[PDB]
Amino acid sequence: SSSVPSQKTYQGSYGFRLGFLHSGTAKSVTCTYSPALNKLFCQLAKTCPVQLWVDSTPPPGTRVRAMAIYKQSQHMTEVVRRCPHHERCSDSDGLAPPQHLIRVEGNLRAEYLDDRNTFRHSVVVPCEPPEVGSDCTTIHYNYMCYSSCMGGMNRRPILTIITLEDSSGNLLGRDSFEVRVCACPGRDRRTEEENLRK
Ligand SMILES: Nc1n[nH]c(C(F)(F)F)c1Br
Ligand SMILES: [Zn+2]
Repeated sequence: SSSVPSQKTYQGSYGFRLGFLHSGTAKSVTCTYSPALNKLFCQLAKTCPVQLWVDSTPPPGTRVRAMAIYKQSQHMTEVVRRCPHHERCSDSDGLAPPQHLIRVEGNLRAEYLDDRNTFRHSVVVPCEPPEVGSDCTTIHYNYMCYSSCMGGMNRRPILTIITLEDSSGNLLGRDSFEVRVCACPGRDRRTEEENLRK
């Protein structure tokens, strides 16, 4: 029942693309990224660092938006939202609406949008230059339901679409990755990578 945002990779004029830390697959890992699967595996509500890389610095007022969509064709028109349990668990920080799957952690300038026409959720933050001893800016995301949550994602895979935007919201660049929110990301990444090898 909602229009489907593009997931097509688009570096644009600034050469925009994502990067991910190399956190490994130990049983204790809270978030780990598989380049072979283009897939982030993370625990519920834990910090997911996502790097922003550009070839040239975009203008002041540039922002970065995150939105989830279902990966599969039969589900892509459905808004990705938190499940009936988690939307009612009183865990909002006062900024993120309790229905939103994706939050930004530790940024008081995060804004949360309920799109008036598509009803899709997204979270957008201003782009700032890298910290003093760093080559890239990093955003910390949290995912607020498990992939398995009944009445929400319900075991359906999702993509996160990251869009670099100007101050009006016009597209400057786009990238994306699949997400699985699960209890043991390290084990699940190993299993899915071993499966891909077979
Ligand atoms: N000075 C900068 N380096 N990288 C960025 C990014 F966030 F837009 F990617 C800026 Br703004
Ligand atoms: Zn849930």
